Amino acid sequence: IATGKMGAVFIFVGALTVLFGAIAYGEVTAAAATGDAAAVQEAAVSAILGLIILLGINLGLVAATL
Amino acid sequence: MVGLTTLFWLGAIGMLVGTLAFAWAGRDAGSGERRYYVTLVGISGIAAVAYVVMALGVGWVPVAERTVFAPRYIDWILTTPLIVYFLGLLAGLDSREFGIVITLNTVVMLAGFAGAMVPGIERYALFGMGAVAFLGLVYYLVGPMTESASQRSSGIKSLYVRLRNLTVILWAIYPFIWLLGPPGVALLTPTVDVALIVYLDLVTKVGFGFIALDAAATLRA
Ligand SMILES: *C/C=C(C)/C=C/C=C(C)/C=C/C1=C(C)CCCC1(C)C
Repeated sequence: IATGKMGAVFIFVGALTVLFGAIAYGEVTAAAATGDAAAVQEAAVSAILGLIILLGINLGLVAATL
Repeated sequence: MVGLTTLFWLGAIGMLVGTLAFAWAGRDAGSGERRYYVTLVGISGIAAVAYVVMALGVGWVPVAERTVFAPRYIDWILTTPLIVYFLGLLAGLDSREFGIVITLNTVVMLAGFAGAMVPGIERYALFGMGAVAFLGLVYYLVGPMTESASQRSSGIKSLYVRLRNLTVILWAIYPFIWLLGPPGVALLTPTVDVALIVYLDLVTKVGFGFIALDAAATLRA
């Protein structure tokens, strides 16, 4: 037995959200190392779109599980 | 500091953990209950196979300016009919309309693969087809199959609405990854696209099966 909301689904979506944040910030730093601003700009829009999609995924998971 | 190698490898080992769990949960077989577990292990096993072959380097296809991970499309076309088979098992589906289910699913999947392999703006029409076909499947999942599952026990009805909810919600995210990624308006870097689809596959298969295992154990402890 876990939390009323299953102490696994919220901690799980949180840990994997922060993992995706690490992914995106690594891409951002890598593209910024080139000194080209248009590379970061790209990495940033892709990170933002991917985090919105991750919002969608987590919300679907929490809607189906509860 | 991401490694497109390592995302595929993590997906592979996660699918393999799911395979082992779903196979060990099939030790105490049942009348028909065994086939649910063999379906779960087949799903996650073919998923793991595709992810391991992709983790090496095969299937990375150059289709005009972009990379097409054809083995994951093989994975989809082979493992999504197993999921709709599980859902039909739960809802108590017929056989012909079951064929309608699986044919529509394969239409969507074939359209997606072909569109990924086309370099021109032609592919979008292809994608459109899948979209159309997808909106059929969804209805069958929420209409006929739900009405079929309504004439069933309490626990099986609850498990079906749970799984059909997760499916209907998360399957509708894949088209947006296709459009907003390399197959379309390359707005998502290959790393972000790959990680998103890896997470989607991981849950919609292994967590799908985990929820199914838990539901079965609870309903007939
Ligand atoms: C484990 C594999 C899963 C859950 C695969 C799901 C895939 C989809 C729901 C894909 C949908 C697509 C369309 C609706 C149109 C064509 C493009 C696709 C294949 C991304």
